[PDB]
Amino acid sequence: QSVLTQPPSASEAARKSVTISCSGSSSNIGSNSVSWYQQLPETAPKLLIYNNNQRPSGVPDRFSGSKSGTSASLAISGLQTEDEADYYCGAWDGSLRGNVFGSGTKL
Amino acid sequence: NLWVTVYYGVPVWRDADTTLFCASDKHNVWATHACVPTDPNPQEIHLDNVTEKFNMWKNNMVEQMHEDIISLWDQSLKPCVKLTPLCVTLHCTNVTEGLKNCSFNMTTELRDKRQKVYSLFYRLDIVPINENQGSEYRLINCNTSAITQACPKVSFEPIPIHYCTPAGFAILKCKDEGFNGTGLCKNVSTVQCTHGIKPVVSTQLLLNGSLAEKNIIIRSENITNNAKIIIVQLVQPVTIKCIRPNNNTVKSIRIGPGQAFYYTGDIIGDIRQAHCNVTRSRWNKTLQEVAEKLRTYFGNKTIIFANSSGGDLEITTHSFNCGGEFFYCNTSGLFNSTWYVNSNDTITLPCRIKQIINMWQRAGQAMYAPPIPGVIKCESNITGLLLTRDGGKDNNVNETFRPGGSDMRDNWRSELYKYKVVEIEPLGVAPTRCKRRV
Amino acid sequence: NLWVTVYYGVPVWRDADTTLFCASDAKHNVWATHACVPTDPNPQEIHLDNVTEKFNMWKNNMVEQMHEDIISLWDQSLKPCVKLTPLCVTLHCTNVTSREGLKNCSFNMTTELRDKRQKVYSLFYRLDIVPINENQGSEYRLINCNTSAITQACPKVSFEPIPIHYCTPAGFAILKCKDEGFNGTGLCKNVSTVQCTHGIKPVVSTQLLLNGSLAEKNIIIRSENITNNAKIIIVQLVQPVTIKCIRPNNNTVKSIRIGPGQAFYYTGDIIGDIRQAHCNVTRSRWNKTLQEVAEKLRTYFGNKTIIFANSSGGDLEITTHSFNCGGEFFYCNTSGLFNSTWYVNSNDTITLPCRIKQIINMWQRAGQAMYAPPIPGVIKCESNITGLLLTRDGGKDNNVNETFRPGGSDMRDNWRSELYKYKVVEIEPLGVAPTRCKRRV
Amino acid sequence: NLWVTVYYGVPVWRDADTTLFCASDAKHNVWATHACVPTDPNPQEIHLDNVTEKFNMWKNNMVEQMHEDIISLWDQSLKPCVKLTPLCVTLHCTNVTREGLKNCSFNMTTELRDKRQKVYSLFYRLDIVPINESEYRLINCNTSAITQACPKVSFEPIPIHYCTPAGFAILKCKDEGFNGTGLCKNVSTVQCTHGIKPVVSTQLLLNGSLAEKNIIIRSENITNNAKIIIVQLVQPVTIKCIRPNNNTVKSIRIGPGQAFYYTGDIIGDIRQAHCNVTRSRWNKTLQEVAEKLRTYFGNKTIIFANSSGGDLEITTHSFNCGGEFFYCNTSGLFNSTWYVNSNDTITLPCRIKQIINMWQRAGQAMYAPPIPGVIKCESNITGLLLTRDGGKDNNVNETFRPGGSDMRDNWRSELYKYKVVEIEPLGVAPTRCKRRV
Amino acid sequence: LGFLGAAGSTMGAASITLTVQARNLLLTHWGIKQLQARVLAVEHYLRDQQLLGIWGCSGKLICCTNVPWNSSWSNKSLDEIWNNMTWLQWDKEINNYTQLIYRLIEESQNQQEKNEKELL
Amino acid sequence: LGFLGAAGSTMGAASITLTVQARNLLTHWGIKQLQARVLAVEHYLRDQQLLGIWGCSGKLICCTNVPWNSSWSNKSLDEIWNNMTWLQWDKEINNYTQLIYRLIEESQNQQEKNEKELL
Amino acid sequence: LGFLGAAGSTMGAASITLTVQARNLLLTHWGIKQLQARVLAVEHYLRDQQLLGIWGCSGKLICCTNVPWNSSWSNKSLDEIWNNMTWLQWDKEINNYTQLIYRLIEESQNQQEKNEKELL
Amino acid sequence: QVQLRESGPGLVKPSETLSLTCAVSGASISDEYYWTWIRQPPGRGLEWIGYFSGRDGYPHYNRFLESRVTISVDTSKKQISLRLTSVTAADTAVYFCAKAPRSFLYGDDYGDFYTESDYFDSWGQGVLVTVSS
Ligand SMILES: *[C@@H]1O[C@H](CO)[C@@H](O[C@@H]2O[C@H](CO)[C@@H](O[C@@H]3O[C@H](CO[C@H]4O[C@H](CO[C@H]5O[C@H](CO)[C@@H](O)[C@H](O)[C@@H]5O)[C@@H](O)[C@H](O)[C@@H]4O)[C@@H](O)[C@H](O[C@H]4O[C@H](CO)[C@@H](O)[C@H](O)[C@@H]4O)[C@@H]3O)[C@H](O)[C@H]2NC(C)=O)[C@H](O)[C@H]1NC(C)=O
Ligand SMILES: *[C@@H]1O[C@H](CO)[C@@H](O[C@@H]2O[C@H](CO)[C@@H](O[C@@H]3O[C@H](CO)[C@@H](O)[C@H](O)[C@@H]3O)[C@H](O)[C@H]2NC(C)=O)[C@H](O)[C@H]1NC(C)=O
Ligand SMILES: *[C@@H]1O[C@H](CO)[C@@H](O)[C@H](O)[C@H]1NC(C)=O
Repeated sequence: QSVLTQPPSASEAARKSVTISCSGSSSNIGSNSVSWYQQLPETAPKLLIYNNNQRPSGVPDRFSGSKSGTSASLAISGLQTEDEADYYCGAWDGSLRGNVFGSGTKL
Repeated sequence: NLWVTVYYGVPVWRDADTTLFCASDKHNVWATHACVPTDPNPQEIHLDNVTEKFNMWKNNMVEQMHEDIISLWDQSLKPCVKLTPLCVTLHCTNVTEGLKNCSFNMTTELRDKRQKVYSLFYRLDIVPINENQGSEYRLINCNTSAITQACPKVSFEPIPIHYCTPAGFAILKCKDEGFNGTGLCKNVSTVQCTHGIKPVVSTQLLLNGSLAEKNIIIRSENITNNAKIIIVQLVQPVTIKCIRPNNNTVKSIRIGPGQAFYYTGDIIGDIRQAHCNVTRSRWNKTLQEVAEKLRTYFGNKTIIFANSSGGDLEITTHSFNCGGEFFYCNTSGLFNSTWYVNSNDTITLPCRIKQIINMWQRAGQAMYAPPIPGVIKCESNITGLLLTRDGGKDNNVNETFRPGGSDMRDNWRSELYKYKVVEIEPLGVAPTRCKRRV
Repeated sequence: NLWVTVYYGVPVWRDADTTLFCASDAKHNVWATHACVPTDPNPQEIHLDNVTEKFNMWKNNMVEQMHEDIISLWDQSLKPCVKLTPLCVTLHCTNVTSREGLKNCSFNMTTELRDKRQKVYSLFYRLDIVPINENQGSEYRLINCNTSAITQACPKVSFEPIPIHYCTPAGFAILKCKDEGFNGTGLCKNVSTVQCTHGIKPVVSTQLLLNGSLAEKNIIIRSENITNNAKIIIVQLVQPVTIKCIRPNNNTVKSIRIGPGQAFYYTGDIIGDIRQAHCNVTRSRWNKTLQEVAEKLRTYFGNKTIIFANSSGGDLEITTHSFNCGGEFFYCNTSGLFNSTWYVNSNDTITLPCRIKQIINMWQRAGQAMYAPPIPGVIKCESNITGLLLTRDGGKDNNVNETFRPGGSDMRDNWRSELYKYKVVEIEPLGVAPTRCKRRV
Repeated sequence: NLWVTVYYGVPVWRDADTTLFCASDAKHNVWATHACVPTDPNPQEIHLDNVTEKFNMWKNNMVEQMHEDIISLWDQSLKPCVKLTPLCVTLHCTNVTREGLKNCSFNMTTELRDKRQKVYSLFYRLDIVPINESEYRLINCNTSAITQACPKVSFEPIPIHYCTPAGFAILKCKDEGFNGTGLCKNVSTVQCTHGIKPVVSTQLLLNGSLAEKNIIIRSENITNNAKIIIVQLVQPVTIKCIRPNNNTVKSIRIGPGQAFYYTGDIIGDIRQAHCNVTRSRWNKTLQEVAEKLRTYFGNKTIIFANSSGGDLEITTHSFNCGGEFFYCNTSGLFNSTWYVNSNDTITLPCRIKQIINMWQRAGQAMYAPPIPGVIKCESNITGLLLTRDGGKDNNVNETFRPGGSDMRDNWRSELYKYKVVEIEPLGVAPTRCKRRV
Repeated sequence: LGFLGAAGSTMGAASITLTVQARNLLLTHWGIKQLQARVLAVEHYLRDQQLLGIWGCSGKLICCTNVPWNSSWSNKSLDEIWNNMTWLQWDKEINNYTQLIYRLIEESQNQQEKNEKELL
Repeated sequence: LGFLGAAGSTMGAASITLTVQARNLLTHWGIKQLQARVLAVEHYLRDQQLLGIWGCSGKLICCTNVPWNSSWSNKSLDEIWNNMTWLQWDKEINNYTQLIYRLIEESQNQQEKNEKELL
Repeated sequence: LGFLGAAGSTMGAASITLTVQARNLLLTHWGIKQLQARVLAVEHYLRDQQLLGIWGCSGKLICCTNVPWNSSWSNKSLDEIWNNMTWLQWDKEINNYTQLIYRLIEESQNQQEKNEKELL
Repeated sequence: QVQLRESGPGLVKPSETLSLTCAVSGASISDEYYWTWIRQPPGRGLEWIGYFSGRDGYPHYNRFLESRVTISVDTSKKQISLRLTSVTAADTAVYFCAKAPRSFLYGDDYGDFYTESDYFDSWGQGVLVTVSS
């Protein structure tokens, strides 16, 4: 089950700088990486930001990440129509001995 | 008119302290294979008209034997797999009490790859990293010393060891029946060196030692002092049988290149608490004679026994090494009786197994006893007790005797009571009517 | 009437064994010859006319004591050297690209900073790498990694076996047999006493004796029981047989720092063509040498067909000829030197295929392993073959022939060929005999 | 005619080195004085005359034995301490909130092997080097493993007596103005030398033995251009030192119970450490040194320069004050010149160093833990280690520079009045004695 | 009697067995231990032998010296000491001031052989 | 001749060079040599102490006052000192060597006792 | 007076105070250093002590010999050698052939003398 | 570049074991990676199942599913297998075989330490798994 927490949906128009938030506890968010992911409809997800704010190859500068204590959030700006997808946050949970993801914020 | 003459090879001596080498009649922690093979015929010479004075408390050979035993223990552990890598976060759950099913990942031979394992560690050897929180236990003594495993082959069998002094010295042996520890021994005999002494390590109860000659004897440097240990020796041994019912299947893994680590993988059958047995009739009678003799040194006050002082397990419990494993038995069932001047059946002593130990009470070193496969049984003889009277108050009719001492030297002092090393002085001078010719 | 009289400083002795200390000719040596006491410039040799003493080399304690001493030296030398514990990592190796005994292993090793790793491409001999997964490949774990930790041999020290004189303490003497043709056991007639043994080069060799002492004027065969098939047979040659060894691989050594200030040496690349190492020995000399050995072997046990086979089979360390020259460890296949038959009647070199091994266990010990660093440049090694270690596998009754297999699987046998002339004796300066004298009062 | 005779016990001796063992005054010291045998409560200062034996400090082997022995004790007292292997980790540093201090941060293993704690400590710039051009690396990490000096043992030099085994005696030269190589009178004999302090210093002798009534200059070859010239002062020139930084020590548990110490914070402003010396005494001392030096050689024109150059170890002073080590720039003490004709305190700037190899050994490194609070250490300057730099012929002047780069010279200035000899009492002589029969 | 089997015997009886008391004077942890113990035995044995050499009693069980017995050390007659007291308690009687008799014996013998050489 | 050179000569003549044989009786390598060095002293003192108690201190040839026992050897004096050497002579007395010492021990002590009371 | 306090004294004064000289003749790193030093003293003491035993001078400090004094060893008279000469320079000029002079006393005198005395 | 592709039965009955596999291409199966299995029920959150270290060669599973799933890998044909015993209707989800890098954190004399399964670089195409009669 998803131990992390994030808003179920943050849908709205484009051309702004919406910021999806993700929170947890010292067991998972406040102990290691806060990698995020994107999941397009009826297909497997893809990686957007790994570690804390490091970006992978192929992803433009539009996507960014941040960490603050036991909280987190995904920062984006200049959105477009293809951004309509489900975003998930992830981190390794020390207590559960297994990585867990968030509830999934639909954009 | 009398001149003076000087003698050589005179039969006299003086109390001295000298290095003592060992001797035994490769596969033991004592490393007796390097000792000089003891001569099969014990060279004992009786001394007539000699009433030499003895004092075991100020005897220095007991301290030397304690130091040497520490060296052999460390020398034997020196060439062994260092469990330093076991200082990892341990996730443990209750077994499917005194045992926990700990799980973690450990370095294999190839540093690049790790290996997940499931080991059963006793609660005494596991402490919680998170106060109160569950899981996240860590190995005890990880915050104070480096854990070292005992090479599985070298056995802890306390085989006899003879302490012999180099040439020019001698060890006087007291043969008086029922020696009281200190005084003038009227039956002395000179021996090249001490007899086979078993270095068995134990506290609160002396096992496999020497028995008295005809009656129970009590020894103490100052029996009236509470801070001074009271060593008691029995004339009749009280057999004690112990057993850890767990089948204890052993498993092995290779941590680092070449080094191997043994642990308890699974337990076949029902898990039962380790315990020790002693005949109630025999032990009950032993306390009667002990209290009977104890009334001779003190007044006619009633003698009662309590269940130790309380505190750390290493000092407040009877700890004995048998069958390659270390036990920690609760001796409260033995010292729970009162005695006066007027005056199926086995007393069970609960025991707890422990792998991580600090036998010599040193915080700089840690010993990890590997689990022995299969059930282990131990049968030994109780030959002495370590008592300490709690007379800190101005008692008038009571005399509380609490088992204790806490000093490891007391174990060997109970056996080396009849020995004293003295340096030979083969030069003497006396008057004589003689004249050295030109 | 007679009386007993005691004599001090009497010239008598008794068989005994005692602690022996070396003495070397006047730091950076494996045997610590520099720390050894300097040898006596005057070889004080005293002959013993009319003296007849029996020597039993197979029952002495010198070789047994020297064996333990040499092991402690080898180890005391490896003790302060870099420990390659971090080298036990999965190695991705591929065929060397520039015959198939070298592999190009790539591995991630630790660096001075404990939080950084360095990828290093090294060339390791196949004999020192074992497949992690037999089915697949490109995953080769360093050999001896599942038995003991590896300890790099210091490169500044040398493994050359310079002579060392084993000397007894004061009050002890070492007899020296000089009877020409004296076999293993017997009553030596030409006995002599010396302060201590001559320069004994502690050469480490198996299946053959290199740079050892030669015979006086004839082949000598020594053994405690010639008829016993399980016992070792040592043969001493009168004419040395020169053997030349070479490693055509012009390896280029490279150095990397692992951990805090600990360097690691390995083979970077091979300049030029890659060719297997081998050893050359004149066929005429060896063929003629065995003719004398076969002629002499036919003397002890009677005239029968002498045959030589190619080892008894087993691991490399015991079925191949070992070397210690040029800072390298060769493992030559001597099948060509023992592939002949000799009846009663009866350019030009024999090539010995050789394989080099870096991770080795010279003393057949599983609790310790050593890594020999590579030596830059084409190493050459020339030595004299003076002795042979033979074993007869005639378990079944020999009717007309029996095969002699070289080997022994024991290291004490090679040094026995250099200490057969000696025996430690404890001089007893006290003696008693009857005399016609009575002391005054 | 005469017959030969043999005498046992003869009072003679022969020059021959022998193994020497210590003897301390009657566990928790680097020199292991308590483990050493106790010294004689009353050393025998036996008087002797008409012996006129020659001495040579530049040829005796006892000074060399002490050098190897002192190094052994350092390793003997250093190996039981905690080995700081995990400290060799990448360091992230920034300027302290002052150019000689760097506020470094790094990961360090805690009591668990799988847990690392982010610590903040201040490391002097001398013990830090860039790994690339912010990440910094601890110095000497690429040469040898670092070892921590246990605070339980102090580096304060205490006197230690060096005694010979029975049968060997140490002669004691007592001639006035004993320069060295030559013949010495009033040579007394004792079972062993007096209490000598194994002080660690460079280019300046501290707490050493002072001369009786005049400055003394010695060297194996005073006329050579590459041989150390030791100088012994007649009176001591007291030197003061201080570390104005008020360091606060913080401890953290590492590995299997091992402890570690480091500098946590600084109370107040940060000021460079320095050492003071009275200009009146130092000028007078060097003024008199030139007078004594004028008798040996040179065109009566003495010149003093600020060292000859090289690394910090040989070009600067050395101390072991209360556990801390200093390195002072002696440019202020050798910036004078003179001829035949001829507040108030000279200050020496210094730099504190933790990672050190005082014995010039590249195979081992010692990390001195920081001592909390300000510390001072007053010492007495008793000698100078100078060497001429006369690369050109002596025409009108010559330059004298401090240094030497050899640690043995520190002990040669103290063991100058001692020589070990072997007593060979078995001697022969012609006589008219006859052996009766 | 055996080794040291006459410590409590009378003076005269103990003086007959001096030879037996004088003849009995002669992994890596035990090796160094034993080595240090053997060296002590040799050093201890030589500690007494050197005294015999300087006292003019080289290799002699019974030896006489040119030193008169001072009554201050003891005032007991030659009868009770050699027939009643034993060597064990006799040492206690001279437990103190024992070095002075040794010092008097070595100095007395020091000037003995010198006079012999002059006479010779 | 040299050290141990007269071992093969006849016993009687071999007894003329005892001085040369008695003259030569006196970190891994350091400990090994140290253990061997002290062993030499033990061997020397083991045999030297006996002469110190046998009244033969500093005497190469020392006659005793103990009569020879025919049980130890019935050979004649003429053949023993001119036929064989010490190498084989010791092999015939080794059985009684120690006993021979004990007889000399008490014999010498008695001499000291009788000489003491006599003087 | 003290140990080795007659080194620079005259020959006669040194020949009367040899007894004192003969009397005084005999963490983990300290163990081997002390042991190796202690044993050296035993070796040194026994080095010259065994020589006296072979020479028949055990315990006899001013021992005599039975070897004539070769004129080539010293072209000097006994009067001046003992009036004000000291032992140091005297030994410094006799270090040459010290083994050869010892042989005559060691073999030609003691070994031969005891052999002749055996003819009793 | 690494390619993952699942394969297995899309329809499985309840109460039996669900067995499916996922091929690997572009990188050796025994490489320094974490072959992790992920599942996402229809329109629900994403949850983790277990992983099998390619280099360490040992499996790990979620504590809530530790008693039902067993992951195995065949090095011969480079394919990881997922065996979920006692499947139920609550397990219907799109299983994804993703890879996570076993990045090096810091070394030690006794062995190196690495990151756990996090920041999956690649994901499989996804296999739909339904469970009903
Ligand atoms: C395979 O093995 C590896 C190890 O080889 C396993 O990886 C380890 O797993 C554990 C458990 O998940 C991780 O522990 C966590 O570390 C976090 C970081 O630590 C912070 O605090 C430290 C404090 O240290 C001091 O205090 C602690 C106790 O609080 C002592 O144990 C320690 O000795 C010190 O005295 C700092 O040192 C550090 O810098 C950080 O600031 C912790 O935050 C975390 O604890 C929090 O969360 C826990 C989970 O909820 C909770 O229980 C705690 O109370 C606390 O709130 C926890 O300790 C290791 O970091 C990790 N090591 C590495 C290198 O990865 C791996 O899981 C295992 N895999 C499998 C499949 O089993
Ligand atoms: C048997 O003895 C021979 C002759 O001593 C040994 O040959 C010598 O081998 C060593 C190396 O082990 C060679 O030393 C090296 O040589 C070169 C050229 O000088 C150089 O690289 C080094 O400085 C070093 O000295 C030496 O040259 C060589 N001598 C000869 C004459 O060939 C041989 O190694 C011995 N064999 C065994 C098995 O011990
Ligand atoms: C050897 O024996 C012969 C014959 O008896 C004899 O002449 C010769 O001297 C002996 N040799 C020695 C060294 O004594």
